[PDB]
Amino acid sequence: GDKGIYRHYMQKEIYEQPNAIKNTLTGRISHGQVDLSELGPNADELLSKVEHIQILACGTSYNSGMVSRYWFESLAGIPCDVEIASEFRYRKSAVRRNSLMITLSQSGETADTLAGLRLSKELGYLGSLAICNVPGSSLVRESDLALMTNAGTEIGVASTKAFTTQLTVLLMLVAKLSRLKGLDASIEHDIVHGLQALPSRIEQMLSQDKRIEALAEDFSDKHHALFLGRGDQYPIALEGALKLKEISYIHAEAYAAGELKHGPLALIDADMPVIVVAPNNELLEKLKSNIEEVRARGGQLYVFADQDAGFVSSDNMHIIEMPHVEEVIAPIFYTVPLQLLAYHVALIKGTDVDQPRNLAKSVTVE
Amino acid sequence: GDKGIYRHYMQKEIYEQPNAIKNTLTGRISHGQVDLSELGPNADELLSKVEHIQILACGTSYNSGMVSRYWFESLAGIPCDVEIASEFRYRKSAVRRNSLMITLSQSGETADTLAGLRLSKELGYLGSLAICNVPGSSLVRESDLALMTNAGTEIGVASTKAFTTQLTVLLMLVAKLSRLKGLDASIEHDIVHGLQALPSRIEQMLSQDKRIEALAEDFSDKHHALFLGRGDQYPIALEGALKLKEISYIHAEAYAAGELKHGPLALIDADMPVIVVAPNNELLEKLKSNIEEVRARGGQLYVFADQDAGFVSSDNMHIIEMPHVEEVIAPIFYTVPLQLLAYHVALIKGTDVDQPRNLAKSVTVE
Ligand SMILES: O=P(O)(O)OC[C@H]1O[C@H](O)[C@H](O)[C@@H](O)[C@@H]1O
Ligand SMILES: O=P(O)(O)OC[C@H]1O[C@H](O)[C@H](O)[C@@H](O)[C@@H]1O
Repeated sequence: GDKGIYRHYMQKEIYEQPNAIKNTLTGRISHGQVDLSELGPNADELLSKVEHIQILACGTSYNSGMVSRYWFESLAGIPCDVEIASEFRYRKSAVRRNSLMITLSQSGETADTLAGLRLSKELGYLGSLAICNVPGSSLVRESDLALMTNAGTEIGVASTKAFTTQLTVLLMLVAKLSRLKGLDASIEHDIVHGLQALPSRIEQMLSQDKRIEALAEDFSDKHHALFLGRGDQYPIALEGALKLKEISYIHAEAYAAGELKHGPLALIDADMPVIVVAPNNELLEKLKSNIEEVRARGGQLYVFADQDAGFVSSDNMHIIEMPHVEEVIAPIFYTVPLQLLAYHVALIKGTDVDQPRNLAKSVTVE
Repeated sequence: GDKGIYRHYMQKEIYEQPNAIKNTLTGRISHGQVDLSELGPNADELLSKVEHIQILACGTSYNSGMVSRYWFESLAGIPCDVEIASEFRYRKSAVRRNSLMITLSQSGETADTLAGLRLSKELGYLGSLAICNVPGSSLVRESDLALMTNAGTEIGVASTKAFTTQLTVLLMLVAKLSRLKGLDASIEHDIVHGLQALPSRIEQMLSQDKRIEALAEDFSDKHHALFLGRGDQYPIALEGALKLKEISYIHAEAYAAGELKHGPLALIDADMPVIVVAPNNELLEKLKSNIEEVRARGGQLYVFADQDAGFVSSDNMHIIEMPHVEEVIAPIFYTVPLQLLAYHVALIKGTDVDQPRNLAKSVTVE
């Protein structure tokens, strides 16, 4: 509700991430294990029956659900599908056996999300779980179960702490289910350690702010941007492109890194910088070769990478080294630099960061 | 292998669609019912067991698989998932019970697609079915079952007839399965009638070519484009944006129509025309209201719609009326105008239509 020393609520909300994550973790971690005994006593009975997870959401909330799909399939071994809420509500879907329905929403009032929830009641889902940041909102009220993110009020029109806290809460849910399915307890312990390290990995990332401010200068006069990512980082490229669209009004688009050659490579020139989010060596090798093909048009590659990968900048390949981080929380960590990049580009251009043109905090009407 | 009267192979391949579809239909339609007795005798046993379908593909082939997902869930009631081949092959996925693996590929040699196929062998899929246009290619050779599209050789680097014939073949597969699951035989009959009408609906669409040529003039000097679609037409918006990227080098991006307000609306101006693919009245109402919000920046909406919807152009809303078509084949029909739009924009700009910069017919190497 107040900015304090910050210039914008969105800036304040980015900087509040360490603390918002600490608050979402509070009480759910008990003895190196996840404690979701707030869902009620019957909770475990339901969760244990789940054979499929369906997530519905819109905007930035869809981006978090997409990250979580990688986590649910690889860590808890449970099949997961994520769908844009507006798409789900207008089509005839095939219901999955013992499917749990999860809705993600900062506001809990998004019309298409609520609509998908309700429709789901008539379709045979085992039950519904709402992950939301606003207590007692419609989605919270009509869902069977609810896990609040507890990030505090988010005023900026573009979501920041609500996204990182949603990813934290989904990661807790992945841990709990890996357990109920009786998977190696190592899986839950790695997640819990990663989560315990999270708040200071982010304070660690906030300290590179001046380096991101400097990079923003290179993007401030561009009209296009391409964000690339593979696996759990693909959705982070999605959120990064969305943030550049939202507050800087640059036509930034995200693409799966393996698809660069199937289309977008023909577009790359000096006016369309390419950003890659945490690639491994094998992926970097491929992308370096692709950017070489567009060197005559001035294509440049900007790479956010772990210092430990030992990558070196070249003339059209710029490594932006980042502190090493635990693999499980990497997608949450790499979001921060992309939130700050969009914020600094907006500050240079002087655009309305807290109320970007034509956008709204929650679309509560159809 | 030869152009004849055509200026480019891609033009020739677009015009060949009626005939390529006739050839893919030949022998698979017997008595108002689909005849897939080429898959072998055991075929029906397998297909009958399928409880889930997983599709893998890259580029334009992913766009067709995405259309088919709407069809499989709503018409045959079977759960379907479509994934970019490069993403599937680098992650740990949760295998689904009695999942059938389908790969889509014009060339049958795409490295990431082949890789996903092979990995799938080690993962517990009930079996594999390849939909491909090149007989005896790797994907064909290593798959359990195979349905050839029979569109003939495709030389243009960007796919046209291979896409429309893949959609035809998937629609035949949806019919066959609605039957094996014992669903109303109406479903198969509607599909078969739609398919029988298809070849001349397309010859019908090819006759509007001069109207598309005229529309291309409005796009020829633009640097961005936004393509919108809902449901089975969303993937058609994906292919339309991909074609503008591929041969005209315009930064065209596709978006689910319901997500316009969640981001991209802040970008719209005179340099970013918005195209909507076959909206219904309720969707048009919403989009008209959104474009009104960006009228001061010159946002324009171009709508490809059925003449029968009775929509009327306004100052910033241009209806491009199209002949009425059967609902089931609508996604295939609406692809044609978008292929021709990209082609005419490329002809005006004088870009290398058959060999667009930095692109290749099949990416056979990693
Ligand atoms: O997360 P929800 O409250 O459901 O809202 C979904 C989306 O709505 C609006 O578009 C906001 O500007 C976005 O930040 C948000 O992601
Ligand atoms: O369909 P495939 O042969 O698997 O190829 C997938 C993609 O590869 C290349 O990028 C072609 O230029 C595209 O037209 C095609 O969709």
